[PDB]
Order: sequence, then C-alpha cells, then structure tokens
Amino acid sequence: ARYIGPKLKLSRREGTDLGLKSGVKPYDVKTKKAARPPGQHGVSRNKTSEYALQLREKQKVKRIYGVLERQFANYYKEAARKRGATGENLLAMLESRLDNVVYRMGFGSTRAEARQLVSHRTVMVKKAGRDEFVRVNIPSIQLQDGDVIAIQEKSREQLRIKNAIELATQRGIPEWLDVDHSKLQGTFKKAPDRIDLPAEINESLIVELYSK
Amino acid sequence: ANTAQARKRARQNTKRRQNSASQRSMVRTYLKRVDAAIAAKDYDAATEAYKKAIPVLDRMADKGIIHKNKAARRKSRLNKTIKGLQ
Amino acid sequence: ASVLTGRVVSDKMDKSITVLIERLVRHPLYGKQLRRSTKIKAHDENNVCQQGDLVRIKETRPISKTKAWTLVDVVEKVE
Amino acid sequence: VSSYIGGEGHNLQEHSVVLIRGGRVKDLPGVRYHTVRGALDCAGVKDRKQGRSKYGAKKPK
Amino acid sequence: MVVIRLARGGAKKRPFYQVVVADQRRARDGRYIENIGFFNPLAKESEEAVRLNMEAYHAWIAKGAQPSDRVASLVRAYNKA
RNA sequence: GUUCACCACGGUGUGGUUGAUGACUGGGGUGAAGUCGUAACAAGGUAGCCGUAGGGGAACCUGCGGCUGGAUC
RNA sequence: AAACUGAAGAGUUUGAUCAUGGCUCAGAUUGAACGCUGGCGGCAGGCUUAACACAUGCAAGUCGAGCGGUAACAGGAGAAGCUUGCUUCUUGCUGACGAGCGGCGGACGGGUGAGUAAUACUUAGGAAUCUACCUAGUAGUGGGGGAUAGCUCGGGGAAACUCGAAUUAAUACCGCAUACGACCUACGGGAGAAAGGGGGCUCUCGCUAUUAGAUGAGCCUAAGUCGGAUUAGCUAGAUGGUGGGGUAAAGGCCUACCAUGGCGACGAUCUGUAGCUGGUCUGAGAGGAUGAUCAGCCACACCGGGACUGAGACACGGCCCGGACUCCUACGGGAGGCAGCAGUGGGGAAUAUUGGACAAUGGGGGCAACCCUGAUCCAGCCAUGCCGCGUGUGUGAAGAAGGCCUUUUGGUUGUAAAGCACUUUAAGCAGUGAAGAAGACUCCGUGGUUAAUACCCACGGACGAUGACAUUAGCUGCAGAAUAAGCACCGGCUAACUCUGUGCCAGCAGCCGCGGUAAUACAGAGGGUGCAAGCGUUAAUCGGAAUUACUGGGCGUAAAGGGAGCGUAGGUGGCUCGAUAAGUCAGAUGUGAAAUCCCCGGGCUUAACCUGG
Repeated sequence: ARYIGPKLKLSRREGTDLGLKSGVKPYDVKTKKAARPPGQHGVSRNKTSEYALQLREKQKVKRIYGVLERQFANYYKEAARKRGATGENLLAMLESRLDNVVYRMGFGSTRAEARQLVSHRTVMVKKAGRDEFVRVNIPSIQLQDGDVIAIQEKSREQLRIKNAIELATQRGIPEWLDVDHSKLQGTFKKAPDRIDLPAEINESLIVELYSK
Repeated sequence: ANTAQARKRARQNTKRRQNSASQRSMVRTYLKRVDAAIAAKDYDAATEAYKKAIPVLDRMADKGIIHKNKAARRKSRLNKTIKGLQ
Repeated sequence: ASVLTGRVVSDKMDKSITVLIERLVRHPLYGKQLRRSTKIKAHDENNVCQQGDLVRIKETRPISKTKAWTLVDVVEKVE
Repeated sequence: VSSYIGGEGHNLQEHSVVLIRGGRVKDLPGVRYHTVRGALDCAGVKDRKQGRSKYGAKKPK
Repeated sequence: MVVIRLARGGAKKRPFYQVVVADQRRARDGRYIENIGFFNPLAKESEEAVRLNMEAYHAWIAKGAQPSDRVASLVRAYNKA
C-alpha cells in the first residue's frame, strides 16, 4: 500500500517541510499552516517524550520517502546487518531507491509522482555492465554504482516530465547523479554521503527507536 | 492378496516352500544319523554315517536349502567330534 | 585399536576381571570437571591379575554377554 | 467454567452454543474467560460503532 | 546399484539440478554418497551452467557407478567444449 | 496323520498403584448496616514473643524454661 | 578482503523515602484460531485433535527375445455363400495378446510417530559377517531323467473357491559328469554347480563357482543423552567358565554341567513423560524453549503371534493362526483393513481437489519398441505466512458547502473536495511469444569385434519425434480514474483530545484503576495516532526477569546459617629437587552429511526465493 490522503498535514505533524509538494511556490504560502500540527488542538501542553521524538523522526523519514513500516523495518535490518553506521546505511538505501533517484534526477516533480512514473513502466534501468535497458515497474529497486536510468521512448515527451526537469533545475541537482536532459537520461554514479544528505534528519533517533 | 501378481507370488511361495521343506527335512535326517552314531560313541558308525551326510550337506548347501557357512560349520564340527572318538 | 588403563576392582570370575576406568568429565554449564568411573569387564584368560592391580585393557570382539575388552598389560601389582 | 459476556446486551440463554477465549475479569472472582461475541450463537453488539471487531459487529453500510 | 544422477532443487518452474552419486534405491532428493557437481537448465550465456568434477566422476565410473542418460549427455556436452 | 515340547489368545485367584464419586466430617478462603468479647500495636492498660504442658465460648489465660525483636528505669 | 557489531526500561506496597520483592506491561515468534475487513502477484505452508472408523477411484508392474499357447484384437493367405463388390471359414501364418507355468520387481519409492529412556539417536571407533542389480577378473555353461500349471474329462460349492483322473513345455525341478577359485580335512585326501534365449561360426543377453571392489545390511565398544528418592536396594540364564547346539556372523543367543557371581547414591530398580538429530524460535551472549514443512536415523502398518519366499522382509496395498469391528450369504460358509494420493463420516477453535501428465528428474520391467509410477513435475482451494505492487498523479482558496468545536464568530476537517491538466502499474480485452528438451528413431562415417565388407559395441556427424503445465513467462498495443481501504487505538505506561448521552447504572479494564450530574478511561460522534490488505483478540515460547544469578543474586534485622559437634563418601589443600604427560596448551591428520545460520558474489524487473565459493 501507500499513503493516498492529504500530504500537507503530514508535514504539519512533522513540524517541517517534507517535499510532498512541487517547488512551484514556497511551503509557507502553500499551506499558511506548519505553525501547528493538524487537527483541532495542534499546539498542546504535556510536552513530548523521548519516544515521541523517536517516533516523529522515524515517521519523518518514512513520509519523506513514501515507504511504509514493513519495508522500512527491513531497510533498518539490512542497514544494521551491513558494515558501517546503521543510520548512514539506512539513509543510503532510502536514497538509492529507484523512485527517489528519478525524483532527484528531476523526472518527477515530487517523489510520489516519480514513484507513479516508475510504476507505470515509463522508466527503464540499465544495470552497470549490462548492455540493455529493461522496463521496470518496481519503485523500491535499489541502484548500484553506475546504473543508468532512461525514459521509455513511448513517453519521452511528457508534459509533466518537461516541467519536472525545469523545477529540478531551480531546486538543485546532486553531484552523485549525472543527468542529460537532451537525451532524458541519468547515471547513478555513487551512493550519496552523509555530508551530502541534509544534516537535519537525526538518524540516531531512528536507530534508538529500533532498539526497544 | 489384492493384485494378480500378489496372488501368483503367494501360490508360487507355497510350491517353493514345499519343495524346499522336503530337502531341509532330508538334511536334518542325514545329520540326525551322525548325531545318533556319535551319541552311541562308535567311531566306525560315526564315520560311515558322516560319509553319507557329507554329499547331502554340501549339495543342499549349493541348492540353497542351507547356507554354505552352515554346511561348512556342521562338516567341520561333526568331523572334530568324530575324530574325538578315538 | 583402543586401550584403557585402570585398577582391578573385581577378579572373582574365571577368566574375567572388572576394571575401574576413571575419567574426567567437564560439566556443560558450570565448567568444573567431575571424576567419573566406568566398570569395564575384561578377559583374563590365565587368571593372572588379582584385585587392586593397575592394568591396561584393549577393545576386542565380544567374549561374553558383557565382556568385549581383553587384558593386554599388567603394569603394577597391589602392595 | 464461568465466562464473561462483554458488551451491552446479549442473546445468550440456556443451551446456547458459545465460543470461549482467555482473559480474566479483574473484579469478578472465578471468571477467567471471555465469551466471543459473533462467533457461533452469541450475537454481536447491536449498535456498536467504534470497536466493532472486539464485539463481532458487522460494518454498517 | 550406485548411480550418478540429478537431484532437483531450485524452485517451482525454476529447476537447478545437483549431480550426485547415490544408491539407486534412495529418494531422488534423499541420501547420497557424494555431490560432484551441478547443472543450471535455465542460465545466462555468461554463467556456469554445468560443473562436474571429472576426477571423481571417473573414479566412480571405474568403481561401479552407472550414470543416467541426463548426466551422461551432460558430460558429453561438457567435455567437448 | 498321531504324539510330545515351545508358545499367542483366553481364563482363574490374590494383591499393588492410581482417577472419579461418597452420607458425614476438618480446617482454608471470600462476602455486608451481624452476634460475643477486646488478644496484638503505646509500658496497648497483666511487656511481648518462642518451645512445652494444662485450662478455657472465643480471641486467649496460667505454669516452667528461654529471648529482647521491651517502656520506665 | 569478509564471515568478528552487541545489552533501554515502565507501572504498582508509603503521607512521603530508600531498599527488598512479587505481579503487570512495552519485543520477537507461530503449521495458529477467532472477530471485522479484503485488490493482485511471486514463493512457501496447510488434521498439531481420533495410531478414530472408513463409501468410492487410483497408489506395482513388466518381460512373448524363458515356455506351452490363442481368450480377444488387428492384419495376411487361401474356402470365395459371392448376396458382383456383397462377403465369410480355415489356419498362431504375422502384429500382438487374456488367463497360465517362469524371471525380475513388489524389502524401493510413499505414509505415520503409537511404541520406545535405550536391540533408539548423536559423536568416535571396532571385527566375527552377508550382500540381487553394477565394476574388474578367474574357471566353466557337459550330458540325462521324472513331472506339472494352463489345456482336457467328471464332479462339489450360493459364492469364495474346490476335489479327483488324464496330461504337455521351459532359463520350472532332480540325478549323473567334470571344478581356476570356494568348502571340509586327520591335510593323506574328500565331497559341491549350471540354462538356455537372441542377432548375422561368431557376437550378445543370460546361468554356475568364486576373487577384489563399490553399495547396502547385520553385529560390537566408549562417551553423551528428560523428570521423580514422598521410588534404595535390584538381579537366578542371573554374572562368568567349559562341552554341545544355533547364526551369514561375535555373544547366555540356547542347553547341560561348574563357580557365586553381576548392577547400584557417578542413581541401579521402579515410575511419569517422550521418537532422536541436523535444526527451529528467543536471547547481547551464556542460556531457555522446541523437534511442522526439508534432510539423516529409528520404529510402526486394524490388534496379538508365527513364519515362508527371497540378496534383502519376519513384508503398508503378501501368507498362516487367533482376536475385535464392518460387510456378503442360499446359514453350510466367505471377504476386508487409506498412518499411500484424493475423499467421506466423526472429533475439533482449526487445516485443502474424489485435478492433470509421465513433458522433466528419478524408480520397476524389457534387447528395444514400449508399459507402469497419486514418487515427482504441475494445476486447484485457503490473506496461513514471507515478499512485492496497486487502489491514481500534479495543480488547485474570497480556504465553497456539509459535519464538529466555539467566547457566535472564528477555528477545524483542509489542497482535502469540486474544477482543471495528465498517467495507466496491477486487473480486463487483443496480439505476439522464449526457456524448461536431454535430438529419440532413421541415414552416413570412423574405430573395436569377427572368417567376415555381417550382427553387436563405442565414438562423430546429418535429421527434427517428443511440453502436463499452457490461453506459459515475458514483450507490444487498446480503453478509461475508470476495477480496488480497512482495522485497532487516543488517562498513564504508550504515539494521538474534545463534545454529547449516561449517572458507581449501563459499561470498560493488561496493570494502576475509571463510572457519584460538567467522565480527555463507558457508549456515540468529530478530530487525531499507528499499522495497512490487513488490523485486532485469544492461545503458546523465549525476552524484558540479575526473578534459580555459569556469565550473573543473596542469607545480622527484608525470604534465607542446620541447636551443637564428631565424622563417612566427596570437594579442596604447605615448601624444595626430580620423573610422568592423564588434565591443560599448541600443531598435524581424519571426521563433524547436505540443507540452515553468517560473509563475499551470481540469477529471477526488485524483494522474498534460487544458487557458486
């Protein structure tokens, strides 16, 4: 499954911007909220707890990447099984997801549209070494070093990708991705680093939530 | 028996078993001769009965009525006990 | 083959001795070793050794209902 | 054994075939089981709306 | 007798056979004497589809093992390359 | 075939172990606008408690020995 | 290079405190059930209870190239009633083939866990054995006889079947003759086999005796292996020996005699429970719990007992006897055993189709052709689990209406909706379309064989006979947001709060507790929180619990030092010089099945899954 309902109340509950809307206009005027979380009460008494902080951070990351609890707990399990920092590996996996990669490469205005673009078999992927693209419809496909992403020839002239590109131009393009707009192609040259990802997501909170 | 072959194996078993039981009984009587001769403590009679028990013992052992090991064991042991009779 | 060494605790059978084979066994949980002994009946064809001697036995084929070890070396006698 | 009929209202009577699960009632001595509502012959709660699956109440349409 | 045959593994509709030396009377996937290779029916052109220890295969042949018609042709098409 | 030997079923007698029930009876617990007292906690109004014996509707009391986990001294 | 990474606490005893200590909770897991809800796919799993009883179909056949043959079948040759193109009768002549004699198989594969606390299992070894088919050898396969099933003749029986006379074949059976090995030997000598069939004198399939392998099986030893002492003594073929028997083989396995032994607090005996293991779950680990699916071992086959045949059985779909139960009967007698696959009744909270094919991997038979295979490969049903995907995506404010709250005018539902602009994954419709197949047969060539250019064997080419799944996987089009969201919770632990109704009632509750007329705890509504095709509850295991503490706790007063001592077994134990190397440490070697776990890779669009090291 995936979240379908209104997106701005997610950011309102998180207290920050989750990039759930295209950057066509500032987040402040897009909602005139985010000073208070959704619902009747919002700003409340009886201050939050350590568990509340940990849960809110985990839900922040989950809602950023559109990933549900079972998938995200498998992500954490693999991240803790892999050599290195657990939170760093979890962020690396969530950023190596195919829908997030096409979002960051700019073919979708938002991550949900990028996911719906991948799922509808409009995005082709060429694994490093393989001399052939394949049409994939699995948004949670991880990309290795050197994987190439392309747009299906049937849908290269899309009136939504043609502004997702110009919006990505105004938002900023990561260095670990190489995008050719003329041929509508991208390359995942390397997994992103913790110094490249924003230093406002506290992954220590997630790692301490996932330890009972 | 539930199948034709099971029934055939059953009647075949009966015939084979009668045929082999007759020869098993023959082996047993040629050995009882030598045992009676030994129990009488008569070297001459023991040897004379042993000389007829030999080519029945090791002939039905070749037929399969007894094992070659059983025939060899009875041959050796009866010869030992007979030679023990002076 | 396999050779064990132990004292003769019984000899009152004909061509037969019981041998006390000591062994150290480590407790699986508490780690300490406990002295454990098994009585092994051995074959004493010539009825040589008496009770209290330290002898060596070796494994062989069964000789009796409970005898499958045979005396191979009397190393020390009682005092 | 003695079992508790939870919810407001029930149709149980003598010779009623019921399903019984674990779980003791704190303030009832000697009652260590609960009757499953909506299982075999114990009807669900009539106008239940919130926790309907805990009382065997079908989804109102 | 002793046979050299294939024990099926893999999954549904995606077989992967193991070349095993086994007593003939045992179950196809049951107890065996020695595992001396494998076979991928479905495989890619850049991947090992057949591996089989020739020294142990020859040892078991001289020893008495009888290959099946599948492993025999597998060796037939694996030694000609 | 007969007969003997071995032996399964089955039978007989006498016990053992154990489950469920049993008139009645013992203590244990739970339950409230009960009855009788007031034994313990303060020196609890005779310091208490322990072992033991006797006695008593009942908490208990009394003797002997012990302890302080006893006020006051 | 790597396998080397792992550890949280909270509530509740008090007016309050610290400690002790129990109870409860947050986690993970499941062959799960139930309640509400439910779109799809991949891969797994699916009677845990009655080893209850079983209707019905199938689960073990095959060989005519061992044999007599001809019941059916299909041809072929002639008799041709010819009825002129109707058409029949003789013939095993041929393909073949029912029943029958014969061989091989049926001891495998499949099921179950009742029994079993040790004729079990695990680990490590041993010697006194047998072993069909297979591999490599060795010596042979000579010559006769008497039968007999089917087929006849005559009965008996309701059936199941049966009785007698006559009688033919064989690779059925039995003498005789030889015997490299093999067996017995007193070592001088004695005795012991077989069978033929097939293709053009040869080769081949066989048969006999045997050797060495391999495989399998049997036997033995040591160690490990649940609870109870409110079970302490137990054993008389018992423990050992000799002669004899018995076995394929050691052995009280059996027997006669001789001796008085054997086992036991290091737990015998008696009892309760239980298949054991690799593993599985939990745990930081140590431990604790457990032994479904997959694999190894064991035991069992309606109940008890006995054996036969055979290389192998004391035989799941074999025999005999006895028993209980069900059935048939003409009342005299007979038949049967789903713990094989489906399936029925029943029990249960609860567990599936009376499906397809031997195409693939295997297994049985056959020279092959081919036949059999409920193993297996597939398909069906089920959210039972794991994994994946979807139920749209952007933009959209005087922030519409309606619901809810409110200080009555604002907030909130909320960019949420509507309106616009798009997209079509999965589902549907239409196409195309791999791989699973190993290339049978036939033809040619080469080499071996041979008297041979035959036959046969092997090798090398050409050829395309072979797919249950299957309307395959995948791929490409069409259509249109259309076909797709529920469940639990919201006092605290524990993320999320207000109205209305109720008034210690109705009810809730894991714990603490809540409910008395202004309940954030009941019930309903808004709003929210967490999960999501699932979500809760119950059951169950470990965890948290350092709450049996080995790692890793305590005993003055919280529970806890025996009234005190002497002492048996046991545990522990001074200094110095030597020996030994059992413990200990290190190294080598063999083993510790595979699967699983972990690490590095590889293949499914990803993942689950599969897989190499």
